[PDB]
Amino acid sequence: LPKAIFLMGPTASGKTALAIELRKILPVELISVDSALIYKGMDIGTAKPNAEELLAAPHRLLDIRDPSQAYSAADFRRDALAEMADITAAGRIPLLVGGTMLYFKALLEGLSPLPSADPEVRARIEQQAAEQGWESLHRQLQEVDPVAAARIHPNDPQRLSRALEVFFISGKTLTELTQTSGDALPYQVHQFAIAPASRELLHQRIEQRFHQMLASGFEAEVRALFARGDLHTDLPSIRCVGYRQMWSYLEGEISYDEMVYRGVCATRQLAKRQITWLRGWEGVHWLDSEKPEQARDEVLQVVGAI
RNA sequence: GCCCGGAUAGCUCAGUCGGUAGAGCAGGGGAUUGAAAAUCCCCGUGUCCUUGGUUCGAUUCCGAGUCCGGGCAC
Ligand SMILES: CC(C)=CCSP(=O)(O)OP(=O)(O)O
Ligand SMILES: [Mg+2]
Ligand SMILES: [Mg+2]
Ligand SMILES: [Mg+2]
Ligand SMILES: [Mg+2]
Ligand SMILES: [Mg+2]
Ligand SMILES: [Mg+2]
Ligand SMILES: [Mg+2]
Ligand SMILES: [Mg+2]
Repeated sequence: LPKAIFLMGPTASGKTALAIELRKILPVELISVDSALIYKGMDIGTAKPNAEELLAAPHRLLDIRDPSQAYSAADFRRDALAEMADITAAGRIPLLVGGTMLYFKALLEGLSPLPSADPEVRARIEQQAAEQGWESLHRQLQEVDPVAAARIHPNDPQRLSRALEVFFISGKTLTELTQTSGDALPYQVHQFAIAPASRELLHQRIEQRFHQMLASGFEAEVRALFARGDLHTDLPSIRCVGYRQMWSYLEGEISYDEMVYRGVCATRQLAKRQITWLRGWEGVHWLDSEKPEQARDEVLQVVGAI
């Protein structure tokens, strides 16, 4: 029953700022919960904390992967669980910060044990999609696993592929394996979420931030990655907001102004979904991004003196 | 100044053989089990620029005006 804290929220909501200020009055250790902040070489477009901030409040799970190697909610849970052990062992409290809700979820509720990605069976699945389309595959999932087929739309290639893969590797069906639940988070968690008071203020912060990045050398950053010649748009790292658009720009597929428009929109759409996650998330205490930055107090009281 | 194209949803544009119109994108909402900053599902009434003409009826054809891209001329 050790204690732990979750500081969630959408992009540009001031989560990072709040976390280090918290480090000041609480015996907490910061753990990053961000699918993009894991990449080495992706610092400005991901809004990664700078070296000074990191000096004040160290973050675990940052720069732990090369943009060419995919991560997963499963890998995060493992790494996260291990980092928490180490932290609580030191008599301090784990403060998980980020905007990647699926990771928070996988960590909190666990994950049904399932086979990991198998590049070979995926390549085959992709192959059959090009020849017969994803419909042929969805009709096949329909035969072996109807429960999953009803949930997964025939237009959802990632989930469709995933449901077939599990079956092709184990022979066991996805709905059958998911009947076994994953290990819940053996911690007492206090979940907070911070966001601006209105959707429009969020949009302004998003657009403004995107320009601060361009002005901080974002383009050059993405070019360094473009120059490696080994990264492609089917990699989680390149599909990240901002990066994907900038990649289209370096490929000469779109103009600069077009890239800036799409990156901003892409970031707003991301925020929209993040808010969808938080809405209905159980046990969430809401805090305000805007000036009520002194929301640390609401944290101080909910978690109480430790 | 003259000629040729545009002018229709927040933006880019389709369309209406004359019977008041629809895609994409933007935006909104919802899903979410080893790619998740990903992948996918649902939501489209707008003085069809203005004004005359013809017409039962015009955003739609014709005339003129206005604004916007070009071209010719100085
Ligand atoms: C989505 C983009 C472009 C950057 C990541 S932003 P973030 O989640 O770090 O936002 P805050 O930490 O809340 O400022
Ligand atoms: Mg941050
Ligand atoms: Mg227009
Ligand atoms: Mg037209
Ligand atoms: Mg008709
Ligand atoms: Mg309509
Ligand atoms: Mg949209
Ligand atoms: Mg008329
Ligand atoms: Mg007319």
